Amino acid sequence: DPILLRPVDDLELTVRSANCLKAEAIHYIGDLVQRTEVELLKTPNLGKKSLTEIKDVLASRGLSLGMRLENWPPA
DNA sequence: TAAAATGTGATCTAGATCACATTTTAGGCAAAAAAGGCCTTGACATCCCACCTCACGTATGCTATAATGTGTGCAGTCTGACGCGGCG
Repeated sequence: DPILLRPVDDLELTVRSANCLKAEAIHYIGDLVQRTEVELLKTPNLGKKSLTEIKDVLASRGLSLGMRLENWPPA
């Protein structure tokens, strides 16, 4: 999709969550959605609420978590 | 009357029982500490400011044989009515 290929700062993320993302080598939103929730919760600084509001904003702009890709990355 | 429903009963078969010890694990209550929010510090980078700053540019002065009344390239004349100043 045209929205697979965006950096996450178009979502206007937060500093703690941003540190969580850059800390975990998660580059593309296609790389985001291929990651699973429990693969996030165990990670540093990602407990209750990061998952809450990131779930909110992805509920806003029409996508969800944990989805599955194929032919990734086209780069 | 064709075609589906109805008795033989002994031999079995996957789950329930049933009192009590031990985990766990919440969930939710107290919180340690870390990472934003708050500020600071040092260090850099880029300046704004202006403060100068010399070359090039510019405002001004004389030049002693002598020379002395324009014109100068145009217009082509439209015309009928109305004011006004001479014009007798």
